[PDB]
Amino acid sequence: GDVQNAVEGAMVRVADTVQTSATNSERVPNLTAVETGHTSQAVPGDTMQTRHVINNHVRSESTIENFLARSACVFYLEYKTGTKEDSNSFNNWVITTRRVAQLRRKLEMFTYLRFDMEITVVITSSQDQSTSQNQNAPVLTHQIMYVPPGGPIPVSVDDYSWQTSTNPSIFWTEGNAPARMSIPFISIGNAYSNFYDGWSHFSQAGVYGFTTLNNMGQLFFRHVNKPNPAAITSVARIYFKPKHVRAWVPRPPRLCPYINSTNVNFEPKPVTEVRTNIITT
Amino acid sequence: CGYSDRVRSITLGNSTITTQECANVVVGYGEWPEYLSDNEATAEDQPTQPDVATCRFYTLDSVQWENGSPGWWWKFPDALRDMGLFGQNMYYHYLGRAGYTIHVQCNASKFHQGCILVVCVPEAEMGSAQTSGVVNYEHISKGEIASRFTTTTTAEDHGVQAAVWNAGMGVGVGNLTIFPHQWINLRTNNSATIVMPYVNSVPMDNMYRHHNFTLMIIPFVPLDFSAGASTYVPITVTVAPMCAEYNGLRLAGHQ
Amino acid sequence: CGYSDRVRSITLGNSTITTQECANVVVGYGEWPEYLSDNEATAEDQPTQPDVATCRFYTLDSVQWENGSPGWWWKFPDALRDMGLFGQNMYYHYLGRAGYTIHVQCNASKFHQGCILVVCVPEAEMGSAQTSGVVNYEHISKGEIASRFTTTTTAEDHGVQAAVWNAGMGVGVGNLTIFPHQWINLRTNNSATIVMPYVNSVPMDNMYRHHNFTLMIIPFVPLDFSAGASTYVPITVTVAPMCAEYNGLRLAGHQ
Amino acid sequence: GAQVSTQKTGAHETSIIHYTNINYYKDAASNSANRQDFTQDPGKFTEPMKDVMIKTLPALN
Amino acid sequence: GAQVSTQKTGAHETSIIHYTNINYYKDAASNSANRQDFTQDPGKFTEPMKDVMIKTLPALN
Amino acid sequence: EKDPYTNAGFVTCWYQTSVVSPASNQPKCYMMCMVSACNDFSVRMLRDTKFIEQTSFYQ
Amino acid sequence: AKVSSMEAYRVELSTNTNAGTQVFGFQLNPGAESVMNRTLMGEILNYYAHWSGSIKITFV
Ligand SMILES: CCCCCCCCCCCCCCCC(=O)O
Repeated sequence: GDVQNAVEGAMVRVADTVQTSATNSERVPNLTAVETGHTSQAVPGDTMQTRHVINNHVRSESTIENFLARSACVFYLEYKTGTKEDSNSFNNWVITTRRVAQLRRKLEMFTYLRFDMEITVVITSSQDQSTSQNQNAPVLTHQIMYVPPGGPIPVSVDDYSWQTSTNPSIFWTEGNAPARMSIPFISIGNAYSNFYDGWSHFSQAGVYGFTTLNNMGQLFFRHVNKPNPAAITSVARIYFKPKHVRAWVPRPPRLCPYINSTNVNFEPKPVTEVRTNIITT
Repeated sequence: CGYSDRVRSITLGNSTITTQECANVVVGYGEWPEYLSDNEATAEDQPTQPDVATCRFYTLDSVQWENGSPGWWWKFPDALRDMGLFGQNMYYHYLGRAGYTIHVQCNASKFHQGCILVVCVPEAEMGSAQTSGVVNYEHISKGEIASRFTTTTTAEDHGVQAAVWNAGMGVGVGNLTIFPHQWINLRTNNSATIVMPYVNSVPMDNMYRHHNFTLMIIPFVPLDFSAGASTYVPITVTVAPMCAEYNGLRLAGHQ
Repeated sequence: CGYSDRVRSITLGNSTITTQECANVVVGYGEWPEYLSDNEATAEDQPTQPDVATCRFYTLDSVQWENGSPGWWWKFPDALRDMGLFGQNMYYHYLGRAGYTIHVQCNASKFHQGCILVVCVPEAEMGSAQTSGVVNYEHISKGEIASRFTTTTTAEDHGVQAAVWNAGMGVGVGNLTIFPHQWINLRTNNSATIVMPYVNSVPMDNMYRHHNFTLMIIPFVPLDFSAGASTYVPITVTVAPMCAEYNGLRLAGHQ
Repeated sequence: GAQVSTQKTGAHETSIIHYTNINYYKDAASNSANRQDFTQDPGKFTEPMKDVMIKTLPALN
Repeated sequence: GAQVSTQKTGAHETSIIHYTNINYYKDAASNSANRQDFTQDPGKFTEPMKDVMIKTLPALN
Repeated sequence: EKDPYTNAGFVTCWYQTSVVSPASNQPKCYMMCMVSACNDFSVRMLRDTKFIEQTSFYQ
Repeated sequence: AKVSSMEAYRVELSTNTNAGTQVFGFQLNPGAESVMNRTLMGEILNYYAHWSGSIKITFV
């Protein structure tokens, strides 16, 4: 039923093989015409004498949910402990899923995709070398702030923006289990669109491609602590897991490597790997 | 009975196509096109539905199949923009919705061979020949004139990458079959009929900005015949809109 | 009640005209326009009916009423030939049928006087200034721009005889009242509304060749006002097609 | 108001073990992934025909 | 003494999932925010009239 | 937020006839335009405004 | 000049103006269009990233 009710299930199993005998009939079950665009429904019992077999195999790791629902790394971002004079004391990331190769290829197998998402974020810190690198420092808290489209943007590590009166934020101290949020569905359409063939302007111009639809705000990252007598570099690795997925219209898998994350550009590659001869053992 | 399943008559509007060799008719994803319901409406204004006036078989341009030719594509609904009252309604309305009956016609005698894939790819976003470049409109469509594929990787500035084997979008051509398709294999049938329903992620859309699907005709087995047995064999693509309805009326224009 | 009979709201399509001074609404010959029946059909093909898309208030050009001006006429359906999708359907179809709501708008302050006859004359065949001559198209209509009457008998070659008092067709102007008419007498109302139904001797006709009726606006009492009380008072004619249906679809053209 | 449902378990030589789940949040989004549901229907892809084709009969006749 | 109530869930193509809540403190102040309650009444602001006005009739007559 | 993907069209106002006045009266006058949300309206995705800011705590 | 005064609210009409003359124009896009930006509706809107509904402009 509902795909947000996870305790409600269903059960089905792979088809069995029924025993058949020799024939000398006037019916051909293995002749068909490909032209039709119809895939043949031949089963082994149609061209061999088969025994009776019972299958208890069940397709269960090829469900869309089980396939997509594992936490993939989408991006990592780096930022030092600094002052207002530094321009690396905070950093930000424009949300997109096209940066990594692996997850991108998985998603792009479906034209339209509708899901809720669990965002987990692993922040790791390291001591930078300095003369005073044996300076003592206590534990560092980090702040992750989500800025929805068209909101105020930080210009420095310290300004009014960071007050977060209606922006979701996570404060996470080091040495604890990774920060995790769940996000509902959030499109203005009825599904996320992994491909858009069209233009941003009615005069057939501007931006071509998927870029036009994507717009999801940005994550601003900073340290909450005041600077110590030496810099500490932190790198936050962002993990995404699509749960409660529903998918429409399957597409061929990608073959050529990606080049850009704002368009589908590619340069042509060989169809498949060469082999020695047309007859090969 | 007296029936044969090789003869078919499709009558829609004031236009009838007959064919005496065909193999069935593929209804895209099992669903027959129909009007928008009142559970999926977003627009508040009363739709116009021109029925018979805008549903009927529009014969688009026909290209010649030759031994060396690599393939052709057209982009819908963009292609139909000069076709009669369909064109006019599309020009004066912000939102449009419609399904389509695609009927590709070709024929030859018994002493010819060759096999074309006929496939309707929804949402075909295409690359660019220069991979730092960006494609522009004129190399994406020529309206109702077919855009040709190429078999040579190099292409002009704002050229679209259109090397046959990667389908112009970076996927192995041999897998295109996952989308609604037929084959016109010369010896059996001589026409394809794909009834493509409206597929989009939103109930209605602007007909100019968005391109719903691309009709790709790719020759997998080259046209061949023995000497002195005719040398001209065209391929004519005829398409009919179904259940077309339009919301949002304002002055004509693009911008 | 809370009603007054001086306020009226006519909503048709996506277009609403309101008026706060009017005197009733004249339904031409007692009959409200409606679609052709199956007892009076002649054409066999299925009609298109564009409903909401082609029924709505088209505001035509507005001329200025002055003290000396003699009157204006427009010819329907000819006038509507550039109005949106009405124009387009009329251009692509051999046969058309429709009724019309004619709404003439004018206004002035209390210190103006003047009275215009607003009359819809069906089948107004008009003379020629030269009585051995023959009138031609360009002096019969200027499309949506008003054709002016004249108060001087002499006129150019292929001029139409248009001396006010004989209504441009050889009948005393004072008897024009037999056809559906109203008067905008400045002091009482300030608008006229005539719902003219389709009247012809044949069920549908070609929209270009035949001119169903002529809207004549003739000032019987001249516009007058005392010094320094505004000098510009336009008259705007707004018309909406009703129940428009078209048979016989073919390529666009006149010839 | 707890919910009880059956755990995935393989076949056995010639059964049912339950687990308990309770939701603790007010938004359906917060719920666990729906990993049990094995329903499918190849039909739409494998046979998108208008006229039914019987396997044993010739495709074109 | 547990309380059961329905979670926010969107519409579906042509349902109810519950969650459980129990209070653990002795002061009503400690309770979770009341985020479910969508009742409203524009009346007080949009029409603060003494005499009822019928939409279809003229405002002043 | 302004975005090219979604636009809401153009609202324009035109003289349908003209403003007519009597003898001794002012030639120029004024209209005023009220705006409000209809009875079906909704908003989603709560976020901070950009119309207020500070550089330090108020005192 | 007019924006820091009461002038801002009053649209000037004049007598003896030819018919079919545009009084004013602006594109609709509340909460990003200057005209409706700081009105009551506008101010409420700017705390949200998505809107939907119908707007009614009462000309007095
Ligand atoms: C600290 C609060 C963080 C809130 C983060 C909000 C993140 C929004 C995530 C949007 C995921 C969009 C997936 C798009 C998939 C696609 O079409 O490729």
